[PDB]
Amino acid sequence: QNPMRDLKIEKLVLNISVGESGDRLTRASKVLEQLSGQTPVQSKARYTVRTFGIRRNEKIAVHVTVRGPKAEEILERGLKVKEYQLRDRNFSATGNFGFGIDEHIDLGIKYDPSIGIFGMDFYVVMNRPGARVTRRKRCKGTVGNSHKTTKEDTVSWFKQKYDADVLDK
Amino acid sequence: GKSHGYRSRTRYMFQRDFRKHGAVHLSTYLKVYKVGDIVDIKANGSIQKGMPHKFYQGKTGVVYNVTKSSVGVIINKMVGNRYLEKRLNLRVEHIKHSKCRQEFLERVKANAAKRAEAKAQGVAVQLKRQPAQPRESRIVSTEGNVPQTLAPVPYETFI
Amino acid sequence: QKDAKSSAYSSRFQTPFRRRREGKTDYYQRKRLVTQHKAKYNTPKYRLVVRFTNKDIICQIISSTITGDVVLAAAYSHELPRYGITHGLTNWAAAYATGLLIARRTLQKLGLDETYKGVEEVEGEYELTEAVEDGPRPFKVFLDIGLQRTTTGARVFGALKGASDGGLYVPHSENRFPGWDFETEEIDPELLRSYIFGGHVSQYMEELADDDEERFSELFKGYLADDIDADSLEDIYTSAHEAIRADPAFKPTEKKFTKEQYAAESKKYRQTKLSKEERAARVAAKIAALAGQQ
Amino acid sequence: MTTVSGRDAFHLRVRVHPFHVLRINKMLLQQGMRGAWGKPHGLAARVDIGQIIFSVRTKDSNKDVVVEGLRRARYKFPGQQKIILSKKWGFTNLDRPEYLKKREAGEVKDDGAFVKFLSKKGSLENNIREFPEYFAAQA
Amino acid sequence: RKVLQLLRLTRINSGTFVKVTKATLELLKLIEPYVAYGYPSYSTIRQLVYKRGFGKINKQRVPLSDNAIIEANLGKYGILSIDDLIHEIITVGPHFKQANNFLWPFKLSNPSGGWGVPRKFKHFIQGGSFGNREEFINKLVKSMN
RNA sequence: AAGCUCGUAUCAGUUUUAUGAGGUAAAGCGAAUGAUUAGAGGUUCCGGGGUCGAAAUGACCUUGACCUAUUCUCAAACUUUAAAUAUGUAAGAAGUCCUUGUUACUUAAUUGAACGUGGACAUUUGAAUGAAGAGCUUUUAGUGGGCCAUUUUUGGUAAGC
RNA sequence: GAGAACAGAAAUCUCCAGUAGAACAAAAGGGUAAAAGCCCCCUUGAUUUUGAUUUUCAGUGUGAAUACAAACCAUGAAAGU
RNA sequence: GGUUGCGGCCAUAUCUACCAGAAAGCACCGUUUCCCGUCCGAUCAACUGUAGUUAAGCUGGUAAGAGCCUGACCGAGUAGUGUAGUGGGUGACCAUACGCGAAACUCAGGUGCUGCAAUCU
Ligand SMILES: [Mg+2]
Ligand SMILES: [Mg+2]
Ligand SMILES: [Mg+2]
Ligand SMILES: [Mg+2]
Ligand SMILES: [Mg+2]
Ligand SMILES: [Mg+2]
Ligand SMILES: [Mg+2]
Ligand SMILES: [Mg+2]
Ligand SMILES: [Mg+2]
Ligand SMILES: [Mg+2]
Ligand SMILES: [Mg+2]
Ligand SMILES: [Mg+2]
Ligand SMILES: [Mg+2]
Ligand SMILES: [Mg+2]
Ligand SMILES: [Mg+2]
Ligand SMILES: [Mg+2]
Ligand SMILES: [Mg+2]
Ligand SMILES: [Mg+2]
Ligand SMILES: [Mg+2]
Ligand SMILES: [Mg+2]
Ligand SMILES: [Mg+2]
Ligand SMILES: [Mg+2]
Ligand SMILES: [Mg+2]
Ligand SMILES: [Mg+2]
Ligand SMILES: [Mg+2]
Ligand SMILES: [Mg+2]
Ligand SMILES: [Mg+2]
Ligand SMILES: [Mg+2]
Repeated sequence: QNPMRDLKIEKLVLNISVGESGDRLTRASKVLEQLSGQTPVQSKARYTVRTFGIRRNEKIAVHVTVRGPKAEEILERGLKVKEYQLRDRNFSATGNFGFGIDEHIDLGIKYDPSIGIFGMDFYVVMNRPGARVTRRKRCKGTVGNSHKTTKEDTVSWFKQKYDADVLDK
Repeated sequence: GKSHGYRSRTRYMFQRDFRKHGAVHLSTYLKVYKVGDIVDIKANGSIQKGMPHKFYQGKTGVVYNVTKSSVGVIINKMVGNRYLEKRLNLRVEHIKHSKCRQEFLERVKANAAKRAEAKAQGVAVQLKRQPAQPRESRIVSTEGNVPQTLAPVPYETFI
Repeated sequence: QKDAKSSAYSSRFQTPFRRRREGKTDYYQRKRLVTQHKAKYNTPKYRLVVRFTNKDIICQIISSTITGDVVLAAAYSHELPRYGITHGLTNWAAAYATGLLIARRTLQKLGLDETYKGVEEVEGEYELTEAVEDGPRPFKVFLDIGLQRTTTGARVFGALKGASDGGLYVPHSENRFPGWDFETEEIDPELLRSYIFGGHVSQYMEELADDDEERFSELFKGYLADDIDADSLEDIYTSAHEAIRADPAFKPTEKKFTKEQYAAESKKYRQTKLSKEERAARVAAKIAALAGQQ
Repeated sequence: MTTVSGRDAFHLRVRVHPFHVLRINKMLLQQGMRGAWGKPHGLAARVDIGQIIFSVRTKDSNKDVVVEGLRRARYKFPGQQKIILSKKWGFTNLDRPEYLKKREAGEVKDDGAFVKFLSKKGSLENNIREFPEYFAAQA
Repeated sequence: RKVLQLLRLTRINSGTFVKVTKATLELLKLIEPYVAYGYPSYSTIRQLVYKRGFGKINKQRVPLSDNAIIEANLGKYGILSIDDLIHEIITVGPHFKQANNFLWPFKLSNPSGGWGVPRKFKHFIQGGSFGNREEFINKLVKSMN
């Protein structure tokens, strides 16, 4: 029925798709460091694309992954910025959901003009207890059909705490 | 020009069996081989080392040597008007006990035994195989089996 | 999920070996532990299988046969109450004890137990059990870690240490025992001994005791109940070795009910399936149900 | 076919596809029989004995008109081709008695020009949705 | 060609006895276009052996003109008359190998009265000569003997 | 051509029995790859052109693309299946069984592995058929343009090519 | 496939399906999924001696390759390789 | 009979959906002093067996279920093929004689078996 299997954040992934290498990317990364309190990880370009100005294996973007109580606090901050309203897109078929903010100063965070202003993606993935089953080395398995996150279930979860609005369809 | 590399012509020969690609099961590594054993050679193309050249695919010889990872095999190959004696160093993945030497040994035992019970009864034996013999008279009955008579059938198109 | 598998996909699909499907056996490793030199004929390669469940430590000396693997002897941390240990039954110290027990146990049954003492001393210094002269070579065994990660300080090498100190020849190296310094490229045997007797659990018990009566009380509910004070962990383990060396022989559980009695209940909670005729009836019924549009 | 009986009174099907490529060597002094492998010249269908070339479906009314299409058609092909009329309902299969027993039973569902046959094999559920007519009170 | 020789048939119209079993039946199949064969009667065997029986004795081909000759080579298996020989042939039986081999290949003439067909090299079933003509071998051999 | 060593033997352009190897013929294509005719249904909530309030970030369109279940037809360099003919090995005295000797190899281990002593078992001693004797050595001639027929088969329209 | 500010067909981030439809210098064929592919850690077995063996064969050479013996090393907890 | 560890064969074992599971086991599951590894104690390491739960895993049942397996005078003695003729036919090709013999099709049945060691109302 419902005892164990509650439903929760697996992780929060803050992503700043910077777009270039050098000072600006090192500057953005500092935003994620000074926010996640972790040290962030940098992504390289999969391939060259002239009209975006990036070369393959050039570091274009930074992200950082957060878990447990701290990720839940940063999530809240974001929601605040969008005045507790997301859209019925936003939520994946497989139970996760996300949103983005422009200017990160909109959630705590002073200004330090040597840092500047960055917008950012927010992706939060939902699971239940027992995900370990699909993540562990020995006897890796798949989570049962009942169990396992869905757009319906997690939209309703999210409305129900957060006291929030989904929107549109 | 023409082309005769070592694995020339081997596309279907060294291929793995349908839905049987991948790791080779441990039985293969647990067989024991002795000098004088009779093995059948058959390449496993997933193991490129210790591999029989394709002339020896499907051929059976005698073990003449045993090594960390291979047996040496003696094959008699015909070149010209004469067999030459050939020795091969095959890894074990490519070799398999000859099953007919097994029936044979089994029968040699069976034979010794048949001989024993015969002597310890003091009777004649008869130990060698006869081939399939003609067939002795029978009486077939007709009780429930009155012969059904058939005739040839007219041509007809089914298209 | 509309990710449906075409009947062609399934039809050409080749399944992994069973134990591969079920995530238990690494076959690349198994080939290399098991396979014997061809000119050592039927000399068994023997593995020291060590596994951990969430509550038990399994220790098995196993060998191979086309018709299946064959165990020479086995020992389980669950046995350890017999010899004085009643808690931390999956901790490093128990891993060590279990490796000791299996060692003394098999080479008891091998005759080899008096010749090849082991260490008896124990300061956890790096040493293999080396062969007598003009006598039997020691009984040799190769660690099978299964799917466990080789981390420097892993429980699994505790079982290796107990079994090596037990008098088995189990080839190994220091660099995964706790106490190995990667900068130093040395092994501080002080640290390793500490683990053998549970030092890391013991020091924690004290720190927690002094810094959190409450959490100390849950994590060590047991020790509290048994009046086991912390700085007597070493005795427990030290005295446990004594016991184990004193008497490694296997005594099997005392066994209420017989294999038969077990059978007649124990999965006559087993669903029994239908005969091709009952199935037909179900078929014919289902239609009469379903027939008529909507 | 079309003028005698109408743009619509039949369905004609060319049952043979010209997959085989013919070559011409092709001589342009002259080179020789040196290197004579040809270039592609044309396509052909490799046809067998008793292998069908054309098929036509019409109404029984139109038999004679139809045969004359296929009789007029022979004069365009090398070889001996026979005009056989078939026991078989149109292009399906099943001799008309066995096709009819079926259609008067609900076992036949009209697909795109051709047709779908009720099986006793899949899931009970969706064979019931596929062939409602087959299991229904109905007349 | 090999089979013809292993059955001792290396000359036209020469003939021998074969014991039928599977290992010999597949020989007769391989050879069928080149031979005519069947089931000989006692009569036919009696007369083949009386008229054209010769034995093999240090290679040499020797006419069976006294029972002493048969006993001297076949005595060791029972078989000490020409009728002992015929009997081991017609009943097959235990020394058939050795008895039959002692008999040289029979050298028949062309059939007196002819082959009775316009063409020998088709099967008996197809209008004649070659293959197993069964009982009708007696009539053919009698005219050849 | 010269012989030599032996003498019923192990032989064999053959069968049988047993046990292997093979991917051609055929077959297949609502089975993988590749090709190919036709509709049918459903998708696009993420390619597009309209008409409906220019309206459209909204409907019903026909048109692609794609998906599902069907449909007609194919492969020397495609295939799950898979012949016939051809093809490897075996059918014992250099064998079998019992006892227990040697070693520096090998094993936890006189444990294995090899090679042996001593003891036992010869009527069919281990299918068939044949054997015009089997085995062996030296030396040397000519030849080293080939062509034809059935069948398989490649190039070529074809050819007494 | 379903999801996430600027973000677009195409940037980065989740999740699901996924028998290999990928990758493995190169032609093609074979082979491979806790790998033979991808990321990382340690390395010089691409070394020393000289024999046997398989293909091509005259059973010469050459190229290539296989399994041992005797050294000296690498790696790994180890069996091993 | 259940369950676990190590297996043999490697779908009758896989796939999809829905049920059901006593006891023990197994699991999920609590913790972060310690050895150890992460962007992230998620994985990997360690610690308790203590606070909890059969939800999942796992085991078994259901299904005119997809697949896989097996059988059959199901198709078919068909296709193809070894051998034969101074057989037919202008030819393409075909028939007969002595043999060998498929695949698809159809229908029926089936959906892991098992070795070692331990443990269990
Ligand atoms: Mg499979
Ligand atoms: Mg404890
Ligand atoms: Mg560790
Ligand atoms: Mg018990
Ligand atoms: Mg002729
Ligand atoms: Mg005949
Ligand atoms: Mg099959
Ligand atoms: Mg049991
Ligand atoms: Mg078995
Ligand atoms: Mg910690
Ligand atoms: Mg951590
Ligand atoms: Mg955890
Ligand atoms: Mg762990
Ligand atoms: Mg589980
Ligand atoms: Mg499990
Ligand atoms: Mg289940
Ligand atoms: Mg089914
Ligand atoms: Mg023919
Ligand atoms: Mg012919
Ligand atoms: Mg005529
Ligand atoms: Mg002809
Ligand atoms: Mg024919
Ligand atoms: Mg025909
Ligand atoms: Mg016959
Ligand atoms: Mg078959
Ligand atoms: Mg069955
Ligand atoms: Mg076993
Ligand atoms: Mg056990």
